[PDB]
Order: sequence, then C-alpha cells, then structure tokens
Amino acid sequence: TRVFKKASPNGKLTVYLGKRDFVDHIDLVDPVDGVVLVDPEYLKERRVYVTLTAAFRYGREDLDVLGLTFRKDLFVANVQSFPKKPLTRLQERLIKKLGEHAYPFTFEIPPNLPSSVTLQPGPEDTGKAIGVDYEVKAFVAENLEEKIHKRNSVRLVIEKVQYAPERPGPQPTAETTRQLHLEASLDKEIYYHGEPISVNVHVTNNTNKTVKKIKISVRQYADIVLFNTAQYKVPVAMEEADDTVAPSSTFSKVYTLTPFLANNREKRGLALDGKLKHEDTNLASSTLLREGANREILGIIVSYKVKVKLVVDVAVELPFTLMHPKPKEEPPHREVPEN
Amino acid sequence: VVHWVSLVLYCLAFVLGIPGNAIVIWFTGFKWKKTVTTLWFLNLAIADFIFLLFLPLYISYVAMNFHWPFGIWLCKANSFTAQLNMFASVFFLTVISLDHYIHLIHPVLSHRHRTLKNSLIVIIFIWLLASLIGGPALYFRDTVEFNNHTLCYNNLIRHHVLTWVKFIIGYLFPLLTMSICYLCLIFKVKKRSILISSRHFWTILVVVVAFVVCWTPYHLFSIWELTIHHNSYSHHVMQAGIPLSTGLAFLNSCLNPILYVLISKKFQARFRSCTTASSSLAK
Amino acid sequence: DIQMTQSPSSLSASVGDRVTITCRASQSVSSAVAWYQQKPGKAPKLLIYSASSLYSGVPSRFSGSRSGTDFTLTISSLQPEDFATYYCQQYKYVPVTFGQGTKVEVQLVESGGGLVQPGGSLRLSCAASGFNVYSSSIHWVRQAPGKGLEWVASISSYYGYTYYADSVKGRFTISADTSKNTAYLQMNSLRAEDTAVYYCARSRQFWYSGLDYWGQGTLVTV
Amino acid sequence: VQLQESGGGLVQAGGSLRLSCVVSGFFFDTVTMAWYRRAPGKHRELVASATAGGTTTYADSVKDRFTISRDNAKNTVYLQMNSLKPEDTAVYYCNTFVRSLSWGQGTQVTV
Amino acid sequence: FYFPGQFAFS
Repeated sequence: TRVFKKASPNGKLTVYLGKRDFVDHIDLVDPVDGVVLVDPEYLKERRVYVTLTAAFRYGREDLDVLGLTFRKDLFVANVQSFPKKPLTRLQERLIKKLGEHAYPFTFEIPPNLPSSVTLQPGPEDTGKAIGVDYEVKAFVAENLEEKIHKRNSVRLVIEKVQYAPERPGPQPTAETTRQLHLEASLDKEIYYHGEPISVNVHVTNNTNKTVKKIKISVRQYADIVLFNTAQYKVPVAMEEADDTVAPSSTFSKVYTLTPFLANNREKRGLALDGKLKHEDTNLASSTLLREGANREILGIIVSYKVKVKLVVDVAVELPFTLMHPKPKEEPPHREVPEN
Repeated sequence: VVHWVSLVLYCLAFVLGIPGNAIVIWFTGFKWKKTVTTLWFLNLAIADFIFLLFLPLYISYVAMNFHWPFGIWLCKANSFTAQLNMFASVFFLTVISLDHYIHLIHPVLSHRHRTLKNSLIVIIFIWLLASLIGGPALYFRDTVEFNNHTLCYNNLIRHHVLTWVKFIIGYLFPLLTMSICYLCLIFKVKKRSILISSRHFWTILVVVVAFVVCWTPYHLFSIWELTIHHNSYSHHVMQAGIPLSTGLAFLNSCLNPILYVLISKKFQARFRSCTTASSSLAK
Repeated sequence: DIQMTQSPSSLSASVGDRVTITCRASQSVSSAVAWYQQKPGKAPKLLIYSASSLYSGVPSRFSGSRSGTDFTLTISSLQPEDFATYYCQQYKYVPVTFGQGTKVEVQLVESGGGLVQPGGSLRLSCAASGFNVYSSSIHWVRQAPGKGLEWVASISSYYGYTYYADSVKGRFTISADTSKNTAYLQMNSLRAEDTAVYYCARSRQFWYSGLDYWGQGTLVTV
Repeated sequence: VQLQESGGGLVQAGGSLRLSCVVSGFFFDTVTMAWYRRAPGKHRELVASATAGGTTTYADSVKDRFTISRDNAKNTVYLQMNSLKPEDTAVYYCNTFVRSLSWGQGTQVTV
Repeated sequence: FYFPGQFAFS
C-alpha cells in the first residue's frame, strides 16, 4: 500500500517503486524491485531501459573546470524491459493494478558497495553535496549510447542504508602505559543516533609529573578513497574538564558525551546520512563491512572512535558504531513536520 | 609577406574574443555564485578586456609600415597596459593550472585557499606584481620619426637583461608549471594513480598545445632578436615581418575564454536559454 | 493551514458493537495521522501512529485505514473501559492540528499553575525522566476547558530547532536544559483566552511517530 | 493541475451523463489521456485509453457499452455513456494513461 | 642595423 511514483515532465514513462530504501546486508542486498509504466504509443519504434548509477559527486560548485565532471560511477547496471527471475509479490500487484502495460525491472547490487553518505555543505560550497548518490534512471533508447534528455526520463533517486545488527558487538577497550597507566572503556558497542555515550576514565598515574587538564574527544573518520586512501579527522563532540589526579593516586569518572548536529553546523568535513533533497539529516551512520577488507572498497567509509588525552600526552582510541535500529514501518526520509 | 595573414588573425581573434569575453564576465558576475575558480575566470576575462581594449589601436600600429602613426600620444601608458595585460593573463593561467593540480584529490583541504579573502588577496598580489613588472615603460621607450614615420620604440646590457628577465618570467612561471602539472598528469608521468576522463585528457592536451603554439614562438622570436642584435645587422636578417607570434598571442587570449568556461554546465544552460507522489495498492 | 474535521461529534453505542469514527483532512496529507484517546481528566494516549500501524500496548481490536483523505478508526467491540473522546491528528506540517473530538458513550511531571491575572508570567517546568533530550523532541500542547487539543510550541534539541504556533509567536518561549533533562516554557503577555491545561508531550526525535508520552496537567487561569 | 470534472447526477437507469474533464497547464499534444472510475470502497481502475490517434481500449464490463471522445482545441476530454447499470455507481476521475497528474476531486455519478 | 626599438606590444 502507498507505493512511490515519480512522473517525468512529459505525460509518459512514470516509474513505480515499492520503497525508496534498500537495507544493505553483509552478504546480499535487497533487490531493487519496481515497475516502469509506459503509454502504448511512444514505444512502438523504441524500447525501455532502466539504469542504476552509484554516483560519487565530489566537486565543489558543481562546475567542470577542465572537463572534471566529478561524476565517478562505482556501479552501473542495465536491463531491458520491452524486448528472467520470477517476480516478487509486490511486482505482481503493480502489474495487476496498473495493467498489461506495466513492464517490470529488477536490479541486483553486488556486495561491498559503499552506503549513501554525503558531506556537509558548510561555508560556501554552493550547489550539490559531496558523497555517494544512488539513482534510478529510466529512459527509452534503442542504442544504449544515444544521448537522452532529462525531460524524456525519470531521475528518481534512491538511498541505500545500513542498520544496526541484532547481536551487540564486543565491549571496546584500550590502554597506554608510555608517558602513566591508562584504561578506558565504553558501556556498549551498539549506539543509536542521539543516545548518550558513557566512557570510563579510570586511570592510575605513577610518574612525578601531574596532569593539568583532561579532554575526551569524539571524531568521525571519513575514509574517503577514490584515487588514494584518506583518514580525515573531524571532531563531532568535545568534553574538556579541569579534573586532576595527584601523583601515585587514582581517578575514575563517568564523563558522558552526546554527538548531535546542533553545534556542528559550521564544521567542514563532517559526513551526514544520505540526503534525497536539500533537507537536513543526522550524522552519517557507521558503515560496517565483512572480513577480508573488501580489497579496496572504493567509496566513503565512516567510522567513529572516542579518545581520552592528558595535558601535562598519552592517549588511547576506542572504536564504536553509531547506527539506527531496524525501522518498524518505513523512514519517510524527510523532516516529518517540515516547513 | 605574411602581414595579410596576421591582420586576418587579428580580426578573427577580436571577433571571436569580444563576445566570448563579454558573456563570461556577465554570467559569472551575475548568475553563478562567487567561488575561487569563478574569480580566476572573471579576472582572466577582465585581463582579456583591457588586453583587447588597445587591440584596435594595435590594428593601426600593425598597419602600413608596421609603425605607430598616432604620434607621441604618451604611448608609454598603453604599451605598459598591454604588457601588464599579457603578464596578468599568463599569471592567471599558471595560477589556474596550480589550482587545477590542487583540484585532483579534491576532498583534501590543502593550503586553505577556498576562503574568499585569500582569493582576493592573491588576485591583488598578482595584479601588483604584474604592475611591478609592467611598470617600467618610460625608462627605456622613446619615439623618433625615422624613415618618414614615427614609432613607439624602446632604447647596452639593459635591454639584454630586460628581455632575459621578461622571457624567464614568461617561460619558467607559466610553461614550467604547465609541464609539471598538466604534462605530468596526462601522460602517466609522475604519480598517475589518479584516473582521467577522455574529455579531461583531450581538453588538457588542447590547453597545452594552444599555450605552446601561441606563446613559445613569441618568446623564441624575442630571444632570437636579442641574440642576433649587437652583431651583424638588422636589414640583412629581415625581421621587418613576424607579427604572427603576437597574432597567435591574441588568438590564445581570445581562445582561453571559450575553452575554459564555455563548456559542460555553460553549454547546456546557454542552449536552454516532477514532484514525487504516491499511489494506491490493493492488499 | 490545514483544518481537521471529524463528522460524528457525539456517538452512542452499547458493549459489543462495531463502531466507525471517521476523520477527513482539509488537505491531502500522507499516512502521517495519529489517533488519541483521552479519558475525562486524564492525558491523551496514543493509539495508532501511522493511520495503519497499531501502537505497541493497545489492544489489537483497534484498527485504522486510509483512503484519499478519509482516515478512520474502528473498534470491533466496545469494552466498558472505552467511553472517551477520540482526536484525529496530523503531523505532516509544523502547525499540527487535532480534531474536534468524538465523544463515545518513563514519566513526565510538570510544575506550575495558579492565578496570574492578565499581564503576568509563569515558567512551566517539565521534569522528564527515562529518555534523552537529544534523542527525543519536546512539544507543548494546551487544552482549553471543553475544547479540543491545541499545539503551542516545540523544540528539537538534536537539530537546534524551535517552532511556535501563530497565536503564541513572540509572546511564548521554549527552552530545554540537557544536564537537568527538563523542558521549560516561559510565557509573557498572558491574555484572556490562554486559560488551559498544559501538557508536556514527548515524541521520538528520529522519525516522528506521534506524541508517545504526555504529561499530567498544570492548568493555568488568568 | 486544474482537473475540472463535471457532468454528475442521479439517473434511474439508461441515461447518459456526458462527463467533461478540462485541464489547465501543459498541452495534451501526443500523450494518451485516459479515464478512471472508483466504486465506493474499491480502488481506481481503467475505463478507456483514448490515445493521441483513434484507438480506444475499454474494460471487460465497459466494452460495447461506453464511448469516448477528445477535443484537443479546448484541452478537454468527454465521455458518453448508455444503458447505465446500477453497478455503475462510482466516482469518475480523469488522468493521463501513465497516471502523471495529481488526482483531483472528481464528480459523483449515481445510477 | 636599425632594429633598435620594437614593433610588438611588449
């Protein structure tokens, strides 16, 4: 009930999709079902094609200075619907309701593709965002290469996301002895968006030097890899405390932090969740991948770590995941009480 | 011998440059938002403006007897203006090349020139440096009525060092950085892990070849004139011709507009000049 | 804006009857409709949070459906603990609107109230426990005596956004303190028709699904 | 986006209504503008196709019972009916065959 | 040898 349809500006070639969301499982993703509808005319001398592109828009001001389109494609698929596997339950309902001129199309995304993650349009940076943008492009063509116009096509956009696993992960911990014995831990590995993060800072100094200030920092690693690997640091929450521990003594505290977008609207390099239009979403969900490192895994990979530092500077880093739970009904993918 | 060809090249460059320079300045300064690359393009367009302002005067200067019939006219001002324009254009070309070499591996922050204040201070520094190099005109230039015609002519090691420094600024700065950045990115030389599109490849090659064929002949002719000077003579070597180098210079200054900005996004916008819903489904 | 209507204003039935409560929206909103049941003198309780999805906890006999803009709620059998007032509410746009009410025949504690007279000022505290301020959204909804629910103001701490109704813009301010985990509503220029019972409602910030938890009541008389 | 539907009324049996649909906006040009009907409590279903050229495809219960005409000059489409059964009671909507326009409030036809 | 001078826009 309540399928999503997008109609091209001319009165023909609309596209029906069951849901504008496709969870990315570790092994196999959900196939991109849907039915492209076309009027009886306008096709007798052509055929319909559906093309899915995993774009990598990464250019500011969306201007091609020297032919730099920035339109790097990570995966492209083609299907002919008006010349396979049996149709799922949803596709049969669309065929029955729409009529006999309801040509189905089905996609099968391979594993270890990056999820839909964008970067925050901070100062300047006018135009579109910087990140992976999946899209479904339905058009009529008979050569696979003839230039098609945006008017005679549907540029429906989809988003591929990943949700937190049911089984909680192992509790993270780290230590560092070099100058001072340090021990840190988190409450639980699985963290939902907006939930507080509690850390343990139980420490036992031994050196004559005494700590002056303590800082707990959370940063969001944007491991963007298109031509070379990157390990960008962008802080997302900070906690500076004046607490001090005397030499040959111990200090334990339960300082808590909470990452949110209210105070990070000006920072650059921050990665947000997948966006379909100019609305604002939350921080980018942590992306998890299977073993073997997936070779290079070209795309944007978001990982979260929390660190504790001493100012006198031994520091430790504790990874964790920041992911949404499995939704009950459906994500509307927009500010529900908008405007 | 080739004076007719040079005049034809002058006319073609002017005709293809005035509208091309006009369209880019208005489009960038009115429609598109101010970005560092857009400011580079607009500054290059302004350099083309003032560069071609004296081009109609250059028509009369390249007219009969390849001389300056406008008398004195304080032509120090417009000669310095033209040389300042050419220096500013080549400096904007090389800074665009450097910014493009920074453009690859885009997500990095690099030297943090994305701020508008840094772009404006760099532009004004470039203008001041080009005015410093383009400053000295009355120091050497004079005018005489020789062979029953007056000319704007320049006036022994001072001329040698002046031409040497002008050539080294016009070659080491633009051309060496173009070969370091453009050439050692397109031919897999130097770190070539960055893939390049076919359109990107072709347009970089066109930029490089146009720059070469338009500016290398002029610098080479200047160096040859400096070398053959102070020895032999001038009327035997017959250097009364060769305005083709300056014609190619004007061709480059009018071709860079259409090549740089009049592509991709601009092409579709100039040619030109639904909401997603839901539907029923029975259970 | 959107003006929300319910055709039956008073319904009378007996135990063991299938009744239909209909609701029509002025504009074509999506499935974003919530249904609330208010016992007399008690805070309303959410029943259906998407016009088709049953809230966790309510009996399975309650059901809802949509057709164009004809959101309806049906009860298979009226148990004796069902005679109350039902409100039809949409949350697709910032001025959320409630129905006129159909008569059938984690804790939040506020603090405040008392006679203030016109021109005064009160600060209503909403001591919220059990949920994080950043992971939830706080709304303030008042109920004039004998009338339907009305929306006043809301805050979303995660996004740093505040929304106010057109009738309380400027005069009313909303704030929330994270460390104390409370929501404060300070009112200025209290006029004649602000006499109402004020409820501090909390909804889930990420993917709003109706006002999950309500307050108790700190009625203010001017 | 105008979607002006008119020509509704109450008829005992076997009476034409002559519905009309007028749309303001993009011209019809070369698109197939169709007609849909929705019985009370049921879903929409196709009635007639009315392509740019003259080819009309009806339904199982509509074939040899209904007629359709299009007027391009006024950007409007009409339906002509005969021998209307009591089952015909439904709300008639007009929309492109591809279902690209917004579903406006149609007219009520009761038999 | 009367080249002293120039005939360009330099």
